[PDB]
Amino acid sequence: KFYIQEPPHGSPNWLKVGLTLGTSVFLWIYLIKQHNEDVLEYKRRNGL
Amino acid sequence: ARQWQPDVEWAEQYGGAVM
Amino acid sequence: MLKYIIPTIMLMPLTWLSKNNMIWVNSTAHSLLISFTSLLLMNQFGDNSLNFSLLFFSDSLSTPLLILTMWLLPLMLMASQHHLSKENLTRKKLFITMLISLQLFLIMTFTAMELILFYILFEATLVPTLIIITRWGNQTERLNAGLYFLFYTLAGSLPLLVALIYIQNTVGSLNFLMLQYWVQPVHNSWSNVFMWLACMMAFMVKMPLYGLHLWLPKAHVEAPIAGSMVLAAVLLKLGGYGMLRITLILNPMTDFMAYPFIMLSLWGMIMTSSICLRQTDLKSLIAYSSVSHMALVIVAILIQTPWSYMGATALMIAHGLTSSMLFCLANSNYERIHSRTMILARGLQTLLPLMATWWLLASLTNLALPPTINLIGELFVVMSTFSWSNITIILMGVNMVITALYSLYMLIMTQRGKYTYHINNISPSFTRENALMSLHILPLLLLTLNPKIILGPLY
Amino acid sequence: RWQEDPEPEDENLYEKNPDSHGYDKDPAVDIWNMRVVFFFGFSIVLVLGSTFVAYLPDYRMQEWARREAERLVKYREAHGLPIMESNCFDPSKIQLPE
Amino acid sequence: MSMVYMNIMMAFTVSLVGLLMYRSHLMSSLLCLEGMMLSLFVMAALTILNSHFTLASMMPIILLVFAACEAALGLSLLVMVSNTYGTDYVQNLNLLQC
Amino acid sequence: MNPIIFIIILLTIMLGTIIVMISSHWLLVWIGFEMNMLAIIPIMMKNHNPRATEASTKYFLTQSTASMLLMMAVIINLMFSGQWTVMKLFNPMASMLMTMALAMKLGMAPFHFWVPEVTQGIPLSSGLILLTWQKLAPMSVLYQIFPSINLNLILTLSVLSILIGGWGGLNQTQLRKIMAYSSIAHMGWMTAVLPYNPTMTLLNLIIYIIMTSTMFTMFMANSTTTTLSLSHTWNKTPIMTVLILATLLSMGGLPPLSGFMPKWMIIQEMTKNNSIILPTFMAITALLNLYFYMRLTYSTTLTMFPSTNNMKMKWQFPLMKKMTFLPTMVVLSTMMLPLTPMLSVLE
Amino acid sequence: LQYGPLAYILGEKATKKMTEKSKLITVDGNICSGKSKLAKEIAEKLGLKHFPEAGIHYVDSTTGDGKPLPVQFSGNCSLEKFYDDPKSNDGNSYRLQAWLYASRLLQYADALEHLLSTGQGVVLERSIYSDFVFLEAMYRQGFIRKQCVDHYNQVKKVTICEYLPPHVVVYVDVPVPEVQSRIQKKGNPHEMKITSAYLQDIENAYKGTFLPEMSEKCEVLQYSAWEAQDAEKVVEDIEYLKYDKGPWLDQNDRKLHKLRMLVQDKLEVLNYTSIPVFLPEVTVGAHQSDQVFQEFTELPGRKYRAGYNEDVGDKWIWLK
Amino acid sequence: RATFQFLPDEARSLPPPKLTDPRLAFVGFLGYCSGLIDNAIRRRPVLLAGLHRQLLYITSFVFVGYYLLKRQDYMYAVRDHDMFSYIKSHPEDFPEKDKKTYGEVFEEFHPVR
Ligand SMILES: CCCCCCCCCCCCCCCCCC(=O)OC[C@H](COP(=O)(O)OCCN)OC(=O)CCCCCCCCCCCCCCCCC
Ligand SMILES: CCCCCCCCCCCCCCCCCC(=O)OC[C@H](COP(=O)(O)OCCN)OC(=O)CCCCCCCCCCCCCCCCC
Ligand SMILES: CCCCCCCCCCCCCCCCCC(=O)OC[C@H](COP(=O)(O)OCCN)OC(=O)CCCCCCCCCCCCCCCCC
Ligand SMILES: CCCCCCCCCCCCO[C@@H]1O[C@H](CO)[C@@H](O[C@H]2O[C@H](CO)[C@@H](O)[C@H](O)[C@H]2O)[C@H](O)[C@H]1O
Ligand SMILES: CCCCCCCCCCCCO[C@@H]1O[C@H](CO)[C@@H](O[C@H]2O[C@H](CO)[C@@H](O)[C@H](O)[C@H]2O)[C@H](O)[C@H]1O
Ligand SMILES: CCCCCCCCCCCCO[C@@H]1O[C@H](CO)[C@@H](O[C@H]2O[C@H](CO)[C@@H](O)[C@H](O)[C@H]2O)[C@H](O)[C@H]1O
Ligand SMILES: CCCCCCCCCCCCO[C@@H]1O[C@H](CO)[C@@H](O[C@H]2O[C@H](CO)[C@@H](O)[C@H](O)[C@H]2O)[C@H](O)[C@H]1O
Ligand SMILES: Nc1nc2c(ncn2[C@@H]2O[C@H](COP(=O)(O)OP(=O)(O)OP(=O)(O)O)[C@@H](O)[C@H]2O)c(=O)[nH]1
Ligand SMILES: N=C(N)NC(=N)NCCc1ccc(I)c(Cl)c1
Ligand SMILES: [Mg+2]
Repeated sequence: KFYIQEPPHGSPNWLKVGLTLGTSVFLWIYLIKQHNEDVLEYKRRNGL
Repeated sequence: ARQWQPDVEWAEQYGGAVM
Repeated sequence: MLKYIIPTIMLMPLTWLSKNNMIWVNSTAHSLLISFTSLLLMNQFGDNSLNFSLLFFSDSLSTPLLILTMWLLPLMLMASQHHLSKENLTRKKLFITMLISLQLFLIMTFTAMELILFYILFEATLVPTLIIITRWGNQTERLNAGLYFLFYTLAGSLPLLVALIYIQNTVGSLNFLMLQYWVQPVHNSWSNVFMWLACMMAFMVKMPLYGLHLWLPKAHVEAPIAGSMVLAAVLLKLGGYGMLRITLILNPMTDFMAYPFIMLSLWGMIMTSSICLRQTDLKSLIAYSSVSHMALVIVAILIQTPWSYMGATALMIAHGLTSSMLFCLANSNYERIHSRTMILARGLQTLLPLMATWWLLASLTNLALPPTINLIGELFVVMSTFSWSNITIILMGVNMVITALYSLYMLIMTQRGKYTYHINNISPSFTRENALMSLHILPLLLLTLNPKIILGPLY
Repeated sequence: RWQEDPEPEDENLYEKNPDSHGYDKDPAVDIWNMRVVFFFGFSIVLVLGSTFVAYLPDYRMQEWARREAERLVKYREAHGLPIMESNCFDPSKIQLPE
Repeated sequence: MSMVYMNIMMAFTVSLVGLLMYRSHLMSSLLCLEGMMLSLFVMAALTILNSHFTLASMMPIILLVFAACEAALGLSLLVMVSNTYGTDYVQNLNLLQC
Repeated sequence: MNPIIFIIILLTIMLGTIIVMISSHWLLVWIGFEMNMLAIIPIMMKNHNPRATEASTKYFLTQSTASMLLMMAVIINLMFSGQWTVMKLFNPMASMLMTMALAMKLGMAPFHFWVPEVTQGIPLSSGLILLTWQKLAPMSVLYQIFPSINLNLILTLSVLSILIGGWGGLNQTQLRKIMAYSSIAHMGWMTAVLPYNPTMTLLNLIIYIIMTSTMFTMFMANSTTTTLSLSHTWNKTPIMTVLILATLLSMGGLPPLSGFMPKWMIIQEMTKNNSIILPTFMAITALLNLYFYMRLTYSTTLTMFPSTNNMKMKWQFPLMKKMTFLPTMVVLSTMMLPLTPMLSVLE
Repeated sequence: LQYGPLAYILGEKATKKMTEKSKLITVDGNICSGKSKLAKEIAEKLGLKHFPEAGIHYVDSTTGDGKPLPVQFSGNCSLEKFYDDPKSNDGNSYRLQAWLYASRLLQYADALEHLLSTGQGVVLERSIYSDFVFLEAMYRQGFIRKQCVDHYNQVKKVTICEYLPPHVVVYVDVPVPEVQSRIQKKGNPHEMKITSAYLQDIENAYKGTFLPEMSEKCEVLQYSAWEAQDAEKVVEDIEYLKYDKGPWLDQNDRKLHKLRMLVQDKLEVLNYTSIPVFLPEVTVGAHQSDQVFQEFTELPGRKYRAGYNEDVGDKWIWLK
Repeated sequence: RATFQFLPDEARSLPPPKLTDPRLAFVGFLGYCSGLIDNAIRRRPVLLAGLHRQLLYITSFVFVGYYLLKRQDYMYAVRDHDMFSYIKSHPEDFPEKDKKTYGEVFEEFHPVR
């Protein structure tokens, strides 16, 4: 039950939680932006 | 009965220096 | 085929997210609904197979096998849930997962349009089957049985892999539709003798061929009931299905390459029927019965005539329902007396009347009583083998005599006579057990009314 | 030897639940399991599935072939043609070797 | 080739056979390794000097640098073998048969 | 070892391997091997016991001998071509010496005797480096010199490695020796396909490293180095027994798991060159690998071996080991087959 | 930052926290020799942490909520049953001794972890270094087989080599007849069955092996019954010890870091206490172990890693 | 083509993989499986624990997988481009055959009796 020793993971590591969600959002935004570049570049080179 | 599981005799087949 | 693959996959989340007391209810209910929708596969045409995409197709050969496969999963669940009752909850869910994953590989195996995709799925069934046998079998010998099952299959499968890749290199394609139009004859050479063997030995081991059958009495006996049901009903038919497809590209070399294997089968069935007369283990007796029946399928596939292909297809379906029912019948006794010895419990018709009716019906279908589809298939194969050579009627006739003797010997020894005095825990048959028996026999007997849907592409 | 549990005794489902259907120890789950097996197995798959099979639309076009054959026999006998010729393909479209 | 190469290639082979045919002392075999490096240095130096491959003149120097690192590494392990067993005999290093 | 010293030595192990892989000059390739050899010995001795001393001594003698043969090949090549560019060699005797030297560094049969002994004598963490990272440098060199490699020699080494690796593993109960003989066998597949399609050599190498890392990491998590100590895992971390089972099945090459992909592609490339007998022989011989992988699955996951009373004290503590990348590695070790056409990224 | 190589590099080094008052003191003696009281007073006067002797349920006191678990989760080994039937057929005598050694091994690691991480010394009551006296007594009375003794020695060799002996070993020398009287006055029925030959074996081992061994590597204070009563006089003895011997003088930040990485990883500490050696006394069949392991996971707060058990009020699990 | 380059510039004349590519979805599913295995080995609630960690497993798998598929598609385009250009440059090695119908081609009949 109530632990005789405070667990190492008893409470969230908010510095980590923020970095993890921030990285996910950054990578997703980078990926989406990159994909739009490629689609636009691909049509331009191919006259579309 | 119940399902057989390895006993000590079986387990020592795999405890030697070589097989 | 995605309308069957996806819901079959969705059985896995269903089982894992079920309440701890509803895993059997939920999985059984929904595997039956999948079984229902499999009947849409019977939109078959006289000329063209049903070709869904670049990956999957269905024809009158694969369609009945698919319907049998999806029907067996519900039946394997009911058969299993009694002896797994004490099992840990998560281990129960894993057991169901293996059965679901086995179904997924089977329905894709029977419909893969490309032979190398068939090979990968043909081989992928080993993993769940091996885990089921070795993890959830009861005896010490289950470990050895798994090894025999694994290496007998792989010893034949690995040459098949090389042969298929060689065929793709030289023909340019392994798609089965393409192979129907781009096929070229196989001319005699030692090189082609071994191409033929590599294309056929993997499937012969699965049947099994007499001589290469030793893995099956071990595996079909050590497995848990569900493992035996799928091994006998479906997995043996991967060998027959594979042969039926690949023999297209082996002509005319099959003319003389079939002789050693027809001899092994014609004589093999008489040898394995005779073995059943002196078997002391009820499950072992049933297993050796499967070898005898699948010998006819091997001969029918090799002689390669329109009647023998219809007979082979009927036999594979009929044997699947019969052999599965017999294992389930013997399991019900085993769950009462905890022994596979046939002579241990006798006179059971006195103590379990209705269950003795199932024993009779299962026995009659096994000895091919007309007009059961067991007889229809066995008769069509005999008709075509007589034309191949009239003297084969002697071996077919003798096997039919011996098969009746051991089918009724098993019925008489276990059900008739006097009950064993000291066995006093023969509880009345449960509803689950009676329903499980009737779900084999009823569909099997109904198909007699409309046998054309289990006669394959050459009907 | 070792420290091991003895083999547990055999459990007869009928002692606790005389009305057991053999599915589950819990009588309520046991009844539900029987219901789904019977309704989905017998009422749905076997009864409706058998009805579906019986009314399949001309499975593998065996009925069209009989209708087509009658049409051909009628036309060929009326016009004096042979009912069936030994040659499947017209020999004017074939170039024999040699 | 010129006759010098016969004797240098012979020297490398003699040291190689010396390395592959152990006796007892581990130090005897470490000496054969240094001999192998000596013959490579001479054979490399002759080829480079004869052909006037000017920049390659430093290559034999670099070879000696890593010959010393190899020699120092070999002696360090010999010290630890000596401490464990009291001799540098190679027959004492047989624990890993099992 | 001081933590900073350990990191610097590990970076020197990687730098030596990287020097081999970016060098256009044979002297720098030889330097890279020497630097790599220098930094790995302290990692083998890190636990300071007579078995680690013997392991490191046997490793140094074998690697230092191979380096002499390698440098001899380079000098012969210089005499007959007057250049040092890393590429095909210009003398068949130089090609034999370099090929034998690289086979020695890889521990291919019949130069294999050191691999089972050295791996057994060093920690699990050091054995992981020895059987994965250390294969990269010799393989990268073979990848560049293969046009001048003698076909009969390289296929003889490959065949003997598959046989000896398979047979040798049958008699082992120690996990490190099981991994060592497995590595010898897998090296045979890598170099068998090298003369035909070097791209398939890299795929086999990459997939082998992933599966080998996955196994060593799982052994480290439980601090298990014998078959019997690994048979207690079911009574501590049941999830780990399932991951071990899946990886072992994968390493055996069973479909639909990833480890079947390299064997599949290697057979394809060999049959395209009308090599039928060899791939059939290799695949059948590889069943020996599957046999002693299966034995491990039997004693680890598919049965429940006897345990000890003191094990109950372990139930009350969680796994504390890093187990770095293990979730990713095990997924890649088992679930990659549907993505096989991705092998073109290696072209 | 959980301790590791990164914490070491950034400055977390043992020699920073360790002073002249960072000592490991062990209090030993026979049964009912007054160890407990003397150990508690020494800890309080010297300002150290006190560790009550490690018993059967020591490990429970450090994990979970710190309360004893049912006895099936300690193997059912019973100290009371050892007194009633020292020659039990179910191997309770050795199973208990093997369980107790592992509990002491764990307590020693906890004591070392506390000492190295905070610099505050600790006081123990017996330890892994003196646990063998009970085993030797058990063997001389015929309570265990020679094979049990062999197994104990195999486990000790590969475990005790990793740690450092205590700085100070305090021994309370109470002669056996006095102990028998003390046990008799205490009152608990089971302990009254101890025979004098058993207590003499504990004493013979303590003086014939433990003390000569500890002397070469530790400071040893040997007190009689009367001297031991006044804990103040013992504390005075400890305060003027020279500390001129033993393996602690050779320790450096590099070595204590390696030691800290071991004692903080309890599964690594206990690694070899379950070596696959199949003695009947300690071997558990697969069916029994499986059942008990399932029941252990069904206890409050034991299904998951500490801090992820919602049944006992853990929150933010979806972010933890 | 370009030396030690992951995605040569000539690869931008090809369409990028769609973000709904079935192979990319499978790769994302692998990231999800990795997240679950991560929870399981650390005895955390498998489905629920650490959703941020599970999100990063999915996102990082998809991110790397997108570039691998982009390079995979490019390398097969290069294979096709090389093969067809070679066929154009050596017509005599790849002659266009005269195709005969089955009415003209003699094939032996092998009875199945
Ligand atoms: C996707 C396309 C590619 C296709 C390739 C195949 C894909 C699958 C790849 C598998 C990769 C490994 C990941 C498998 C996850 C296993 C999940 C699992 O084992 O369940 C967890 C459970 C752990 O138990 P625990 O944590 O203690 O929880 C309480 C229950 N005791 O586990 C247990 O409790 C089990 C303990 C008993 C041991 C039972 C062993 C038999 C069951 C094995 C099933 C898994 C086999 C996987 C091999 C591949 C199958 C095809
Ligand atoms: C639409 C999805 C369809 C599913 C496709 C599956 C493809 C194979 C993917 C393999 C990876 C599986 C995930 C890794 C295992 C994690 C699950 C586990 O280890 O334990 C089960 C766990 C419940 O137990 P617990 O630890 O107590 O956590 C409580 C959380 N509620 O967690 C759970 O509650 C359930 C989590 C899922 C259980 C997975 C069981 C493993 C299945 C392995 C069999 C091989 C896969 C089938 C082969 C064909 C592949 C298509
Ligand atoms: C080939 C086709 C298939 C494609 C295969 C692609 C494989 C390569 C793709 C990458 C695979 C690894 C992905 C790992 C995802 C899990 C990372 C995570 O959840 O970490 C959570 C947290 C640390 O997160 P944090 O490092 O602070 O984020 C800020 C970064 N600057 O701390 C934690 O609690 C995490 C603990 C679990 C991690 C296991 C140990 C590895 C350590 C990873 C460190 C962070 C990784 C960041 C990943 C970014 C990669 C783009
Ligand atoms: C269960 C195992 C079953 C084993 C079945 C055994 C079947 C044996 C089939 C033998 C026929 C093989 O096919 C035969 O191969 C040889 C190859 O040498 C071919 O003949 C070719 O080589 C032989 C040399 O021996 C020459 O005589 C001939 O001039 C040449 O064309 C034949 O034209 C062909 O008829
Ligand atoms: C395990 C049981 C073993 C039982 C023993 C079985 C023996 C089986 C021997 C395999 C068949 C060998 O005999 C095989 O006969 C057929 C004819 O029918 C031959 O077939 C070939 O030769 C005939 C003429 O001889 C030609 O029309 C043609 O070139 C081709 O058909 C094969 O070249 C020959 O290899
Ligand atoms: C087109 C797809 C159709 C899919 C159809 C699938 C049908 C599956 C039938 C299973 C029905 C089970 O539904 C059942 O309902 C009751 C209340 O509603 C639930 O709740 C009940 O559980 C317990 C059983 O121990 C009962 O004693 C109690 O009355 C109640 O709490 C059950 O937990 C649930 O199992
Ligand atoms: C582990 C063994 C250690 C041995 C160390 C000693 C190595 C000695 C290396 C000597 C290298 C001699 O190299 C050898 O030279 C002769 C030239 O006469 C070549 O000889 C060959 O090529 C030339 C022309 O190209 C012609 O003479 C002829 O075609 C043929 O004899 C060999 O192809 C080559 O292999
Ligand atoms: N078999 C066995 N019993 C032990 C061991 N340690 C303690 N005991 C028993 O645990 C009980 C308490 O031991 P003691 O501390 O010495 O007795 P006490 O009453 O507390 O007197 P104090 O020394 O002051 O603490 C005794 O019955 C001991 O026999 C051990 O390592 N093995
Ligand atoms: N077989 C070899 N050794 N070389 C080789 N890979 N030949 C095949 C050519 C090829 C294949 C894939 C790609 I993508 C590309 Cl661009 C080129
Ligand atoms: Mg006390």
